[PDB]
Amino acid sequence: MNIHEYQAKAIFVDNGIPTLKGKVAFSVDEAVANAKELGGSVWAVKAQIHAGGRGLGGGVKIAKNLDEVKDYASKILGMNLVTHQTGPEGKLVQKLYIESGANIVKEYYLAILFNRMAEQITIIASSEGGMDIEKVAKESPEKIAKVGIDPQIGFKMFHGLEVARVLGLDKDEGKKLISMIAKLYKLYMDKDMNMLEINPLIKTAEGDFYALDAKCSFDDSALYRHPEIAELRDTTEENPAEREAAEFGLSYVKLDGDVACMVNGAGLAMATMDIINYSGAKPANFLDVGGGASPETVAKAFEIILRDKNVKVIFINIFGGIVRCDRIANGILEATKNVEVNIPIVVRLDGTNAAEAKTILDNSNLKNIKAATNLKNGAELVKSLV
Amino acid sequence: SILVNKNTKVIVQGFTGKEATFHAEQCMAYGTNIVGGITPHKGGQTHLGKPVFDTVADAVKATKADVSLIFVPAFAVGDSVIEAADAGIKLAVVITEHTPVKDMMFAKQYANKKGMKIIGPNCPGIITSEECKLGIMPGFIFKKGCVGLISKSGTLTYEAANQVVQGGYGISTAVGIGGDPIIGLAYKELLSEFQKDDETKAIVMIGEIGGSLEVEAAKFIKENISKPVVAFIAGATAPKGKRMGHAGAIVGSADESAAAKKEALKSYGIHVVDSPALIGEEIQKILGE
Ligand SMILES: [Cl-]
Repeated sequence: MNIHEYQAKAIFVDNGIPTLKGKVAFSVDEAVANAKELGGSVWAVKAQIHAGGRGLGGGVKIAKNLDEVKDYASKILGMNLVTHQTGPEGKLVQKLYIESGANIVKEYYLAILFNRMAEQITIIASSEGGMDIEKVAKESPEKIAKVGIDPQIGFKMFHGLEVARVLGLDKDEGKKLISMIAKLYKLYMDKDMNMLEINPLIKTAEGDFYALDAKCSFDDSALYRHPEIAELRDTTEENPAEREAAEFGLSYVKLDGDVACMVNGAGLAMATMDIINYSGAKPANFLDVGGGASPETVAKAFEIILRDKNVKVIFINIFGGIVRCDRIANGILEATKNVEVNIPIVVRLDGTNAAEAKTILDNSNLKNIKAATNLKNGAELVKSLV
Repeated sequence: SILVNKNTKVIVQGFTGKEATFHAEQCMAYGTNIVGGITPHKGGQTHLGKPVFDTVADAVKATKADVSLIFVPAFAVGDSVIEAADAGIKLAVVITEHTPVKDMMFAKQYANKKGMKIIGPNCPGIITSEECKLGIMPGFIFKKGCVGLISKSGTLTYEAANQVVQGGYGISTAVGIGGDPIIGLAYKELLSEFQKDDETKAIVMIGEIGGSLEVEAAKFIKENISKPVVAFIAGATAPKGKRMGHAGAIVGSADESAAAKKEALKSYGIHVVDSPALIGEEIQKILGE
């Protein structure tokens, strides 16, 4: 799960991490009041959407007086913000962050993230703040420090000195940044994060370091023990159908294609999408449903799959191991009751009582249910119906 | 066979839970030597005719088991792996899905230091055909034969096993290595075991998108494994940057993609299968009719 810039920064403040003063605004009047309350003579007015690239998209404007705050907030709040990261449809802006303007002299890249191959944490830093870190790594590797942090020891001064070298920081500047990085590492660990990205991290003319932006991603498996992170969720930023499926115990991902699939187990579900492609059609979705799911759950899975009116065939591919295929077949028949659908359903059930299951489906005399037992035959039947 | 057999003594962590009870009973009926289990505050009881203990340490002292089968909920997995390692368990098979990655990261470092190997988490376990099973796999699919199986998935493993049995062969041992970003034993360690196992003549490896274990395995196979290897890598059609059910099944960069893995395996001489329907057929090509 991802959170907004303003939410990351409130976490930072709650953990003693230096941050520019700022506050979220849900209306134009709230934006103006926030600027008044913050003081100074410069305020950034920022669209709050999860997607990056808000500046180029026109979602960040720097106001020099309270009329500009009012004007900018009116233009940004309610806009459809298009960035490179939103894609062309853009995203409706429903909240602003109002932040005091800093006197920026340097911008850096800083991220903390999981290194899967080494089973440890990486701290990535670059002198090239604001830029695309993948392009900087490819083109100019000497402007990047990639520092491997063994979690047994955690982040140490010696790791920091490597970051400070690549950022060209002097002794005292280095010490101040390294102190901030130690707090960010501790937060990353404490909140079960899997990505903390600050692009850019600014150094002010007064010698302070702040995150000008912040993108935090949290391990979905650990949200149960961080209720203060879970409550930050913004469902307008998440896919409604994926979320709805997950409420019913289903994992669903929408693709563009003509053959829907319903499968038990993520590996077999991916393999099912793969065989549809190999057969010369296109998978319309990933869906993992338990073979033991209730007919109610199966009925919800049918509902979700059939929303896509480009689908020409449903391929049910279920391996009943511990769960008997004959009971899966009965549940599919129950789940199709009172449904009005003109597309064929290929049902490949294999494993325990596979033969009985096929007998049950054949005996229903519902001729647009087409039972198969072997995977190869299943996929060939799907292909003939497309 | 590798790692486990009909004599291996096994304790169950989370023994009295409902699911664990169901599977433990099926494992015992299949031939697994389950000698006991753990549930805090139920020490001294009896369950499925075996002793219950409060702690792994009490169970290991009474039974001398050095293999554990772990069914505890996701919030308990890390601490249960650490407990097993602390007590002298040598192999922990961890079924449960949705373990926080960080918990697994720390638990594995401790297991490594104590010399405990892990299978899983987020896996169906390990089975030695017609001898023993530790986990949730359907025993009867696994008919004894000369084909080893290593898989990051559950049901797709059964599909592969079934194709091999239908194609006139069978399985020596099948290991589900897990669908999480951090797992225990994987392709290199298990391929080495299978290479030393005289009953195994060929190995099927089943992978998926995410990380690069299957790329690294390719060179390793060329250099160390002379038994034939068949590979199927799920997720050729997966979109980039999207989790496909399993926490580990996400393409973050090009070398984590199914195409990158298949291409590496192919170039090092592995028998790579494009269609998941044709794994059994590949084994028939290799071994004969
Ligand atoms: Cl799976």
